Amino acid sequence: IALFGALSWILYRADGQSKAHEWIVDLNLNVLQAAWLISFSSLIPFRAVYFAFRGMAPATASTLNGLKTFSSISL
Amino acid sequence: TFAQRLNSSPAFSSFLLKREKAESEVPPSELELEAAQKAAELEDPEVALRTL
Amino acid sequence: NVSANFTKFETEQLLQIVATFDAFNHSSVAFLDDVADSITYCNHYLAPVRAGADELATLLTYYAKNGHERADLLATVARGFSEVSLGKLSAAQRKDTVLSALKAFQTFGFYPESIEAVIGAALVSPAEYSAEELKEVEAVKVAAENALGGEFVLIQEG
Amino acid sequence: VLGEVYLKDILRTPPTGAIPANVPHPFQTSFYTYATKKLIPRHWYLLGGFTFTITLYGILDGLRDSGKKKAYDEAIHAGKTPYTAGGH
Amino acid sequence: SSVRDVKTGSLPTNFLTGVYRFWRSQNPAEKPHDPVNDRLLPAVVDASDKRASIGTWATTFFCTIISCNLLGLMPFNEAPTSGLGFATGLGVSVWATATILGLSKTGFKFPFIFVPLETISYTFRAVSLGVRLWVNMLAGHTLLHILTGMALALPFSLGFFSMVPATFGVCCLLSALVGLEYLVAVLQSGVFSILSTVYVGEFNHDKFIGPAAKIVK
Amino acid sequence: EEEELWLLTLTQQFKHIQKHFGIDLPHSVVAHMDPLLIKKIDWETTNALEDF
Amino acid sequence: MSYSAYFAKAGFQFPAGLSALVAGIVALNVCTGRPTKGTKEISNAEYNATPIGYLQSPDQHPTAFPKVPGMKDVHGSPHHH
Amino acid sequence: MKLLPESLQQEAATAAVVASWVLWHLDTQLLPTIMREHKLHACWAAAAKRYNEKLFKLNPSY
Amino acid sequence: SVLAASKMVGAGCATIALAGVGAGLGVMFGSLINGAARNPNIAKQLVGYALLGFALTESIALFSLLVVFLILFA
Amino acid sequence: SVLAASKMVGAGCATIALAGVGAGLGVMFGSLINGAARNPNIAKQLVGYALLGFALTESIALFSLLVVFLILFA
Amino acid sequence: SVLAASKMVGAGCATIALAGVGAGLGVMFGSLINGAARNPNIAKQLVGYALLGFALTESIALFSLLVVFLILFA
Amino acid sequence: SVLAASKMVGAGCATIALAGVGAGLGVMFGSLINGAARNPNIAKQLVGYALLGFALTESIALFSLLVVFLILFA
Amino acid sequence: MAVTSFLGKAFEKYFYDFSAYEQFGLNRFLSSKGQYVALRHVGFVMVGVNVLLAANFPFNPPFPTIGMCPAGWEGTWVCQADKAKALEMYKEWKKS
Ligand SMILES: [Zn+2]
Repeated sequence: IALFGALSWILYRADGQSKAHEWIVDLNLNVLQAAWLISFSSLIPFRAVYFAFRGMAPATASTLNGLKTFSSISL
Repeated sequence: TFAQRLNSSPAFSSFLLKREKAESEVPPSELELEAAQKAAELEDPEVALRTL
Repeated sequence: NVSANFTKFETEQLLQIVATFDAFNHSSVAFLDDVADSITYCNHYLAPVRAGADELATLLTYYAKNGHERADLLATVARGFSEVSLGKLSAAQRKDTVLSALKAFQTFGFYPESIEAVIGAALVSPAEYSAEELKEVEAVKVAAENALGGEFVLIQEG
Repeated sequence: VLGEVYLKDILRTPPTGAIPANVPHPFQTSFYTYATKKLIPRHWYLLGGFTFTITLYGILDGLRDSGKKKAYDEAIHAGKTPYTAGGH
Repeated sequence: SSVRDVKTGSLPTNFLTGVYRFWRSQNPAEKPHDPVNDRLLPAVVDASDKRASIGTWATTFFCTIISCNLLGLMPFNEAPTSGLGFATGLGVSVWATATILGLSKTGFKFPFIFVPLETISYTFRAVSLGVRLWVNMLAGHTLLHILTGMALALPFSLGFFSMVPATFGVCCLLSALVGLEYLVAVLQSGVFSILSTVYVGEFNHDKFIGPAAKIVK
Repeated sequence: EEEELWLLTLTQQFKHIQKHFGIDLPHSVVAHMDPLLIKKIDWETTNALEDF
Repeated sequence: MSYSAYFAKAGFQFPAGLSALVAGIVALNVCTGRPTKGTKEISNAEYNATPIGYLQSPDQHPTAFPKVPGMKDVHGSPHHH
Repeated sequence: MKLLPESLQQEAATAAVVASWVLWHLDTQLLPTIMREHKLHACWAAAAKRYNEKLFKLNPSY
Repeated sequence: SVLAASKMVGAGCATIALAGVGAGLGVMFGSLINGAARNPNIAKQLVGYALLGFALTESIALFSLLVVFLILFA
Repeated sequence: SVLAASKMVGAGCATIALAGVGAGLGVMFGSLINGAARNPNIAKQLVGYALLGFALTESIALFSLLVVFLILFA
Repeated sequence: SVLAASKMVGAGCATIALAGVGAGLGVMFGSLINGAARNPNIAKQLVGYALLGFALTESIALFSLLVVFLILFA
Repeated sequence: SVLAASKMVGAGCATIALAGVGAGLGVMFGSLINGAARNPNIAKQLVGYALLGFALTESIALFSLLVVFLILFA
Repeated sequence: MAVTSFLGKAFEKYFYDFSAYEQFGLNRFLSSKGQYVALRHVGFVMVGVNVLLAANFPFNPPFPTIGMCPAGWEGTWVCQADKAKALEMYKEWKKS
């Protein structure tokens, strides 16, 4: 449903962009935006971005500091 | 190790992180590597009973 | 049912249940321990803060009438008594709640740091209190002064 | 000994049989609990702001429609076309 | 009636945790005079009850505005924010939220010629908060459309594969413009939510019902 | 072994949580293992104390 | 081991209340009260009287990839005052 | 190019619907999950010392 | 078409304010460089102020451009 | 006619007064960055003055914009 | 006729906004030089700030160009 | 023709924008001299930044000259 | 047998393994990889605008020409500035 709705939205928006008055600059704006979506796949350091987002949350920034072994031992 | 567990996580199976390894961002310490080796050695419970 | 799955019950539900069980004289030892365990350990420690001091005073008089002493539950439901929760009440209801809470705290011999917000609620406005009720409040006030380790003053606006 | 009945709903081990269902929050369960517990007591200022902006923009649409209908009325009373036809 | 399962430590959970903690940190709670303990805990809880949820509101506005602003940069797509009614409705909504909070603090009472001048100076926040973000989104799309036409004209009147350096230069300029539009999308979402936090934090202040009676030692 | 079940279940539950937490632990396994902690956490989100 | 296969089991899933969002946006775009942009509410006798091409205005049917800016697909109502 | 839309109230109501859905989804679906992870980690990190001292005092194994 | 002629003249005279807002914005960003050079330990704080400052400064440009739109396409 | 033409011309001339307002906002926020780099421990307090200064500068922009609509829509 | 003439006049008058953004960029890059002289150990970082400032200042510059191309061609 | 006459006036008004470019350029080069005087050891490096800043400011001048072209010969 | 599995694996092999910065040996002509990414970005834009313009042409452009034609249509029906005149000239050009 998501892929077919995205394709139907892309086709409907490209159709309406074709019907529009400045149609060729619409279809070239699509190229100018797809170029940046291409270049973001090449530029962004996704491992460093992943670990930066891991540092954004305190639940993933540190290890769990909780129960220690010497307290809950049972001899 | 924590880096090996991150490599086996779903997040490093996703498309933008297929070829990445978590050791390259933060490598495990010498204590963490020797403790992973020690825990793999103690995963046999009979070996843990004999060692203790 | 309450004693079977006491961990599932929330504090507001237990306060309504204990109010009904206090209207009648119905109590077991196991039911009292399970309600106190559920309010103390199984529930959030700020759940008496969202309660309203009349419900907590009903629970305190319930445990005082049945003689069940649980100092952890007393330290939990003493948190709900403050200037805020007693200020939410009307004047007659605040007088009744202060008398019930002070009588229960004197019965248990337990004087927390938050008893003074009860005692102050009787001493900021002592016009509604009779002479024997003021003697009761002053008895609990002297007892709390001896337990907490100092003398009881009122704080003004500044 | 300390049996398993003391640990019944307090403390559990990691699952060996199957992974259970996720326990819902009370807000995920019902919209009534979200609406009466958090949406109205906490976010009624934001809802009043949205109500004010929709009311105000309805007022502005009313003013625009009144001005447009006035221009249309004097245009058809003057005998001229209110709208330019254009070229197709 | 069954909810979905969530992995702990997912990237959207971590991103939204950082974003929420940011917009919550914009309006910090005041330290009381007394030390915080069980005597002071209902005062702290009631102080949190009287404080408006500007962290949730600012996270809401940040997420919706950065989503629409980044929708403007996907292909075959314009931003909803570049519409006048959308962005200025969000702006008037934040201004009315701050005003409704401040009015409810003063007992629902509306507020020596300094008072109409300060009234106009405060009322212009409703215009400025929406017109800034809406104008920035509208200007960026309009600038790209005008710039794209000039770039299209260069290879339309100089051959498709006959003028390489000037077409390369003007497409470098257009590509740098779209990168600037990415930066402006992120920046204007952050700016809208920061000004939202300061406008509502003007009225977030309330009375701390502390202890009226105490044991002194 | 009078109380070894309670100590050992605390050790095992925290070892599983700490082993899997930021990496791949589902929320359902957490709410299974510690249901009362999830209940006390849900009380804060319910009563608008999620930033307490 | 790990819970990776457990999360790979569940497919793509929408945000939890997205149907309410799409329902609200669609109900705002179709329940307007005013007629559709370009069209005019005419009488039923006039609607049954005119043919299809005369009822369609040329401004509402622009050419898909127009060679000249302003080309319209249909030419409506040559019979006019 | 027109500045004003066909209805300002329709666009304002669209903005209100989108932002109110983001508010409900944030408060209902996102913030419970976020606070489950965050408050688990934060409760353990805040109670590690008191918890281990209390459990050390309860433990008769030493 | 003297009205449309004055519309073009009025919009071209209307965008003079972008000069003053650009001079001010360059002053503010040069001071951001200066303040980062004085005290870089709080530099990531200062950039935030700079963005906020740029924010409000940018608004004076947009109230210019809005008038241009109110001259051109109203 | 010529009157509405002059309304467009005078509105474009009247919104030139936002140039110095943008320049002054830039100078003020640049000074805010410099003063926060100079004394960060009072930095939040300085931001208050900045907002206060902002609230007394953009009013001048209001006195331009109130004229502009008075040239346009009156 | 008159409209194309006023389009030339207005597109010329809209260009003078580029003067103030040139002055602002010059002030910002001169402050980059001063801050690089005062603290070279963070100098590369300051260049990044300059480029960031450049980007935002260029937006105002491009805004002026927008009106030129909204008058000259549109 | 009045079109070519207005092209002359519009090209003059577009040429006015070179003033602030020259002013910011002079400010940047004066700050180059001042930063080399405060710190000569890195001075050639500062000249690099100066040329960098110069080039970016020339972009604005380029844009202004572009507009003169689009008034004069288009 | 499945289509989306092969599509995912093929796009992975094209995204990660296939690199025309080393396959064509572009490290001699270009300095670094980021320079290649910038030039491939601008080359993508150039090829896209030329494919669009080249795709459907000859047409009267809605974008403002700077007084320059395609060198084969001085005043036919492509360089016309008035749009209705260009439309009727397109009609008498389409009848041919
Ligand atoms: Zn567009």
